[PDB]
Amino acid sequence: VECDFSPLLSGTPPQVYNFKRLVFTNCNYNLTKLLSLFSVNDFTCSQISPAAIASNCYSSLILDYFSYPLSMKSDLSVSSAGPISQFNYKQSFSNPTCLILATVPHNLTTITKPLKYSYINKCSRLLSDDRTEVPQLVNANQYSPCVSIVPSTVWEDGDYYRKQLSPLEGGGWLVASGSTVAMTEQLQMGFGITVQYGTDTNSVCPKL
Amino acid sequence: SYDIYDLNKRQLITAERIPNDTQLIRWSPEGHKLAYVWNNDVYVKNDPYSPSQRVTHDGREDAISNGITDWVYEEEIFSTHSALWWSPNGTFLAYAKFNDTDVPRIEYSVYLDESLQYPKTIHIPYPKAGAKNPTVKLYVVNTDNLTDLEPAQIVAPASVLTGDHYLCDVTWATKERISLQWL
Amino acid sequence: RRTYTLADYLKSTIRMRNYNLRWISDHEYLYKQENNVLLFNADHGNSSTFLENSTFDQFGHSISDYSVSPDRQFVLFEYNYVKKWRHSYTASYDIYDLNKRQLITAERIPNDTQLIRWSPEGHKLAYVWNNDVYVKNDPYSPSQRVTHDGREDAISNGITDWVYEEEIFSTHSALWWSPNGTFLAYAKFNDTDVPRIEYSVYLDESLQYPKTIHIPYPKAGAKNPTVKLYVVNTDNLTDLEPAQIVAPASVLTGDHYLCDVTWATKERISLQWLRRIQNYSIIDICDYNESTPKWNCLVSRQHIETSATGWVGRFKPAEPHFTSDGNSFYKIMSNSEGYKHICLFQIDKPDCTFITKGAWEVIGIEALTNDYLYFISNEYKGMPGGRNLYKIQLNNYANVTCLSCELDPERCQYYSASFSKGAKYYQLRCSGPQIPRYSLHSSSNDKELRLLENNTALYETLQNIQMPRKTLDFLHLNGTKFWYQMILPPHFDKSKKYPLLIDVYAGPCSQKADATFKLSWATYLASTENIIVASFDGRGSGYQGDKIMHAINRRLGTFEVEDQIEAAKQFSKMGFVDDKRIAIWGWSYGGYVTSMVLGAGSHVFKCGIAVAPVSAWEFYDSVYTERYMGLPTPEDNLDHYKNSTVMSRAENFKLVEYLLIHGTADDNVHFQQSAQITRALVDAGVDFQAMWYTDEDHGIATSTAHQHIYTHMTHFIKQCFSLP
Ligand SMILES: *[C@@H]1O[C@H](CO)[C@@H](O[C@@H]2O[C@H](CO)[C@@H](O[C@@H]3O[C@H](CO)[C@@H](O)[C@H](O)[C@@H]3O)[C@H](O)[C@H]2NC(C)=O)[C@H](O)[C@H]1NC(C)=O
Ligand SMILES: *[C@@H]1O[C@H](CO)[C@@H](O[C@@H]2O[C@H](CO)[C@@H](O[C@@H]3O[C@H](CO)[C@@H](O)[C@H](O)[C@@H]3O)[C@H](O)[C@H]2NC(C)=O)[C@H](O)[C@H]1NC(C)=O
Ligand SMILES: *[C@@H]1O[C@H](CO)[C@@H](O[C@@H]2O[C@H](CO)[C@@H](O)[C@H](O)[C@H]2NC(C)=O)[C@H](O)[C@H]1NC(C)=O
Ligand SMILES: *[C@@H]1O[C@H](CO)[C@@H](O[C@@H]2O[C@H](CO)[C@@H](O)[C@H](O)[C@H]2NC(C)=O)[C@H](O)[C@H]1NC(C)=O
Ligand SMILES: *[C@@H]1O[C@H](CO)[C@@H](O[C@@H]2O[C@H](CO)[C@@H](O)[C@H](O)[C@H]2NC(C)=O)[C@H](O)[C@H]1NC(C)=O
Ligand SMILES: *[C@@H]1O[C@H](CO)[C@@H](O[C@@H]2O[C@H](CO)[C@@H](O)[C@H](O)[C@H]2NC(C)=O)[C@H](O)[C@H]1NC(C)=O
Ligand SMILES: *[C@@H]1O[C@H](CO)[C@@H](O)[C@H](O)[C@H]1NC(C)=O
Ligand SMILES: *[C@@H]1O[C@H](CO)[C@@H](O)[C@H](O)[C@H]1NC(C)=O
Ligand SMILES: *[C@@H]1O[C@H](CO)[C@@H](O)[C@H](O)[C@H]1NC(C)=O
Repeated sequence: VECDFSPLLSGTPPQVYNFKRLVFTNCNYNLTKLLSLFSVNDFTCSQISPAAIASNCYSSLILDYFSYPLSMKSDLSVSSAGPISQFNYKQSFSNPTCLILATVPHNLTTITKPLKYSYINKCSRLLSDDRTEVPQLVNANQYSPCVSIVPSTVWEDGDYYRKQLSPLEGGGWLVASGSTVAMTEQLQMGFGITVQYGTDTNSVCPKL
Repeated sequence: SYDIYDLNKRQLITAERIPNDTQLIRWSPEGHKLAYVWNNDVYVKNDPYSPSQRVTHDGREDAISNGITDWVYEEEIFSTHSALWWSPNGTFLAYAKFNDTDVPRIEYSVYLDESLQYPKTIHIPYPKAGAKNPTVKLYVVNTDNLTDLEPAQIVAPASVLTGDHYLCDVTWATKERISLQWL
Repeated sequence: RRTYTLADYLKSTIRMRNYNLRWISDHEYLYKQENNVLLFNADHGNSSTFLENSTFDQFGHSISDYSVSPDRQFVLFEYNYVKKWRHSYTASYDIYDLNKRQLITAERIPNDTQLIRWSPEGHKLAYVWNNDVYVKNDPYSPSQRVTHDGREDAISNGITDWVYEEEIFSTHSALWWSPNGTFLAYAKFNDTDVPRIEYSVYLDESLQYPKTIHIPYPKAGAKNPTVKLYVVNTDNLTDLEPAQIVAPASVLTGDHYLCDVTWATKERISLQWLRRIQNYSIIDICDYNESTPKWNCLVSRQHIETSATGWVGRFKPAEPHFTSDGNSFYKIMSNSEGYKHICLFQIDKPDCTFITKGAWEVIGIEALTNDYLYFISNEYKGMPGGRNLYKIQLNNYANVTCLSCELDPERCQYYSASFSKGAKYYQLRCSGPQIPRYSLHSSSNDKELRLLENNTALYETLQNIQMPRKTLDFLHLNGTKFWYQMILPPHFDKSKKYPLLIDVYAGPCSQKADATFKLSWATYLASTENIIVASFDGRGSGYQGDKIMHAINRRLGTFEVEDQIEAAKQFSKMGFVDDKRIAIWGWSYGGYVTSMVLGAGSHVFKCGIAVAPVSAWEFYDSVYTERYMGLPTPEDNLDHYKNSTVMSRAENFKLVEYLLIHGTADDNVHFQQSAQITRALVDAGVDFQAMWYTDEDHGIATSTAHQHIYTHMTHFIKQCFSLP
C-alpha cells in the first residue's frame, strides 16, 4: 500500500526521552519524499549507507521521532556516554541504524513547537539501604524508567523528581533530574531509523 | 564599588571598569582573573584591561541569586556571602544558584532619619520553621573557553534528592576534581 | 541572419555565464546556485545544500554577501551595504551560528562597520569601526578594542586610505592574520597633512544645497601618507601594547610605501617596503622572539630588488610565495635580459636562483607545493597575449609541463586558475578567444574531473547572429615585433575598404591586444556598423620584456603616443582601411593618449573621443605618476611634466573632431583635468564637443549612464564616419 508518515507531521513532537515510534510493515516508502519536507542537516547511518536506506527492502522498519536540538548533535552517538545515550535514547547495535537531524521549515506548519528542549541528565535509583545509588542506564529500543516521574516537558533546568518505591517494587527511591535547552526559531528534530530482516516478510520496499 | 590599581604601571585602570553596586568580587587563586557578581549575575574578567563576560542572565532580586548566598545560607551555613569557588588553576569556576521565589519573606519597618516622612518597609526571604526553603544548584564554567559549552550543572547525589536539601561546602581537590558537601 | 545590435550590448540581452567558487578545504568548495549555497566535495563528487536560500531572506532584509568561518561553525551576513569607493564600503554584519542554526543576538557587530575578516583557522573575528581595530575571540564574546586614535581623514587602523586601496593594495583591507590566528598584523595610515580634493555632489532633486566631498589625495609631489606596521597577540591581548615592526633602514631615508605583508610561518612575518622613488624594494623577514618579546628582523635576511631602467615590478614589486617551512620563497624578478621570471630565494642567502628563462614572461605564481610549482605564462606559441597553466618540477627545473596548452588549442588560448589548499585540485578558467569555459581538475593526474560551465546557451545564441571575428596578428616598428588585434566585421572582404576605430589604453604595462573573448561595444560596431576596431600594444606595453615596458620611463606621452600613430599609419598601407575614416578613443589613459594623439598634428585621425582623460601628470596621484615620471621638481623631471600636457597641443585640435566626456563624481581622474583641456581649447579658438555625466564616478557604470554614453558615442562615430 503506502507507509503512512502522517503521525510524524501532525502535532507536537515528544521530547527525546518520551520518543514516539512508527513501526512499518507491508508498505511502500519513499524516504526522499519525506526528507524533502524537512531541512535535513545531518544524515549518519551505521552498518548501512544513507543511499541504501532509501532504496532497499527490509522485513520491518522502525522510525523513532522526537524533538532534538541540533546543538547537542554530538550526544546522539551510541558510543558517547552523555546524559542522552545514558538516560534518554539509545539505538541498537545488532541491526542497521540511521540517524537524521532535521529542521522544520517555515512552510511546514502542522508541527507545533514546545516551550523548550528537555532531557533527563540523571536517572538513578536509591536502594532500601538509603546509601547505595544505582544509575538506571537506558537500554536500546526501550524507555527510561524515570519517565514515570519526569514530566513531558521539564519546567526548569535543574528540577529534580522523586518517587518512593513500594517494597514489592524493590523499596527505596526512584530519583531523576532534568535539564533544558532553549527553543530554536525553527523546531529542530531527530529521527532514528532501524531496519530488521525476517524469513519471508521482506515487505517494506521502496515504491515505483 | 571597586577600583583596580595596576602595579606594573603604578596607575589606576580607567577602561572596562567594575560597575558600581557590585555585590561580590574574588580574584583567581593564581594570576589576575576576576569574578564579580552584579545584579545577582556572575561576570568574569580574564584580565583587568579585558571586557567582562556575563555568565548567568536570570539574576532577579529576592528570586534568583547567582554566586552570592541568600540570607539563611549566609547566616547559618556559609558564614560568608560568597558562593564562588575558583579552580586552583583558575580554569574552572563553580558558582551556586539560589531560588527564593516561593520562600516567604519577613517584613519590618525602618524609621530612618527625621527627614523620612514615611517609614520604609524592608522585605527579606526568611524561611521560618517548616516554611519553603530556597533551592540551590551547583554549576561549573570553564573560564578559558567560556564561549561554548553553556554552564555544566553538577547534579546532587541521589541520596539527597529524596526531598529538600542544602549545599554545605565546595572544595577543590585537584585542578580537575571537585568535592561538594550535600545535606 | 541577425546582427549584434547596440541594444544587445547595453541591455545584457546575451548573458555570458561563469563559475565562481570558494575553496574552503583542500578538496571542498562553496558555490552559489539558484541563490542556494551548495558545498561540493571534489574527492567524491557528492554535494550537499550548505545554506538554504530560505535562510537568506528570512532575517529582516536583503543580504549582500557572505563569509563562512574556516571551521564552518559561523556565517557572516552582510547587509545595508553603502558604497564608499572602488573597493571600499561600510555595512552592517550579522553572525549566524551553524551549531545551533540560530542567529546571534548578543555582542553583535556594530552598524557602519568598515572591514571584517575571519581568522585563517577557527572562528576569531577582526573588524574595523570608526578607523579602529577590534577583535572578537568568539562570536559569543565581547569585542576587544586594539587601537583608539581612529580619526576620519587623519588616522586609519586596519583599512587603507584612497591611494593605497587604489594604487597599491587593490583592496580596502589592511589586516593580516597569522596562520594560527594568534597574531594580527595591522597597518596605520596618517593622512593628516595630505592635501584634500574637493568636488560637489548633486544628489537627488530634493537636495537644495550641493554637498562638498573631501578626500585625502596626494597629487604628484604632494605630501604622502605614512604607514606603520603593528602586530598584536590575540591570545594575550591585555599584556603589552601593539608591537610596531620598524621599517628597514634602507627605506627610512625618506618617504616610503608598504606594499605587501605575507606570513611565512606561525611566528614569522615578511614585509615588503618600497621607497618613494620606486626603483628600490626590500623584503624584511621578522621572527617572534618570545623572550623580550619582540619581533626580531635579522639584517642578513633582508632582500633588495632594484631597477636600472625604471621602476620595480610591473605595477608594484612581486609578492613572495613562501615554502611550507618558510625558510625559502619564490618570487618573480626581472632576469638579465629583462624578462619577468621565477627566482628561488633562501631566507638567509643574499642571491636568488632563476628557475625559468626565455623570451617570455611569467604572469604570476598560482600555487606552491613541495614537489611542484604552478604558474601562468605567455610562453605558448610565443604569443604574449596568451595565458596558459604550467607546472615546474622542483628537482629538475628542466621538466616544465604545460597543463592547458593542448586541451582546446583553437578555442582556448587564455587561461587562469584557482587552486585549493595544498594544490590538490584546481579550477581552470578559459577566457577566449572563443566562448569561455570552466572546468575542475585534480593536480594528482591533471585530468578534468567535471565540466562546470560550457556556456552552451551562449554558443547557440551566437550561431543565429553575424558575430565579428578577432584576429591576433603583429607588425614591426623599427625592427621590433609588436602585436595588435582587429575585430573584423562579418563577411569581411579585404577588397572593400572599411572605416577604422582604434581602442587605446597605452598605459604602462598595459595589454589591449590579447586572446580574450568579450561582448563589448566594439563587437557592436563591427557586427552592425561594419567598423574595424583595432588595438595596438606598442612601446610601454607589458608582458614583452622590460625593454619594451621601460622605454616609456620618465617620458610618458612620448613613445606610446607615436606608436599608436605609427601603427595607424601601417594600417592605412593595408588595402582594406579607409584613409579618411580613421578614428580613436580611450578611457583614463587612452583618453590621455587619444587626446595627445589628436594634438600631434598627424593628419591620420579624423575624430576622437576622450572619456575621463588625464590632461596633465601634475594632476594625478603620486603613487601611479611618480612611479613612471618621478618628481615634478626642476631637479628631477619637471621638464617633461610640462612637455606632456594635452593643453600644450590645443592648436592642432583644429584639424580633428574632439568629443570630451567626464563624470563629475570622479575621485580617480578628477574633473579638474578635463576642465583644464577645454580651457586650452577655448582659449585657442578651437571648437569641440563635450558631455558631463553628473554624479557618475570614474568607471561610469550606472545602468542609465552606461547606456547613455555609448549611445552618445555611437551617434558621434556614425556622424564622423558618415554612417546611417
Ligand atoms: C524557582 O522556584 C519557583 C517555585 O519553586 C519555580 O517556579 C515554579 O515551578 C513549578 C514547577 O517547578 C510550577 O508549578 C506547577 O508546574 C506544573 C507542572 O505540571 C504546572 O502544571 C502548574 O501550572 C504549575 O505551574 C510553578 O508554576 C512555578 N512558579 C512560578 C514560575 O512562579 C521556578 O521554576 C524556580 N526557578 C529556578 C531557576 O529554579
Ligand atoms: C600624523 O601626521 C602628522 C603630520 O604629518 C603628525 O603631526 C605633526 O608632527 C610633527 C612632528 O612629527 C609636528 O611638527 C613640528 O614638531 C616640532 C618638533 O620639534 C615642533 O617644534 C613644532 O612646533 C611642530 O609641532 C606637527 O606640529 C604635527 N602636526 C599636527 C599634530 O597637526 C602626527 O604626529 C602624525 N600622527 C600619527 C599617529 O602618525
Ligand atoms: C590549568 O589546569 C587545567 C586542567 O588541569 C589545564 O587545562 C588542560 O591542560 C592540559 C595540559 O596540561 C591540556 O592537555 C588540556 O587540553 C587542558 N584542558 C582544559 C579543559 O583546560 C590548563 O591548561 C592549566 N592552565 C594553567 C595556566 O596552568
Ligand atoms: C598557534 O601558534 C603559536 C605559535 O606557533 C602558538 O603559541 C606558542 O605555542 C607553543 C606550543 O605550540 C607554546 O610552547 C608557546 O608558549 C606559545 N607561544 C605563544 C607566544 O603563543 C599557539 O599556541 C598556537 N595556537 C593554536 C591554537 O594552535
Ligand atoms: C633610482 O632612481 C633615482 C632617480 O630616478 C636614482 O638617483 C640617482 O642617484 C645618483 C647617485 O648614485 C645621482 O648621481 C643621480 O643624479 C640620481 N638621479 C636623479 C635623476 O636624481 C637612483 O640611482 C636609482 N636607484 C638605482 C638603484 O638605480
Ligand atoms: C561545449 O560548447 C562547445 C562550443 O564552444 C561545443 O563545441 C562545438 O560542438 C559542435 C557540435 O555541434 C561542433 O560542431 C563545434 O565544432 C564545436 N565547437 C568548438 C569550438 O569546439 C561542445 O560540444 C560543448 N560541449 C558540451 C558537453 O556541451
Ligand atoms: C520519490 O520521491 C522523490 C522526491 O521528489 C521523487 O523524485 C521520486 O520520483 C519518488 N519515487 C516514487 C516511486 O514515487
Ligand atoms: C531557492 O532554492 C530552491 C532550490 O531548488 C529553488 O527551487 C528556488 O527557486 C530558490 N529561490 C530563489 C528565490 O532563489
Ligand atoms: C560525501 O561522502 C562522504 C563519505 O560518504 C561524507 O563524509 C561527506 O559528508 C559527503 N559530502 C557531503 C557534502 O556531505
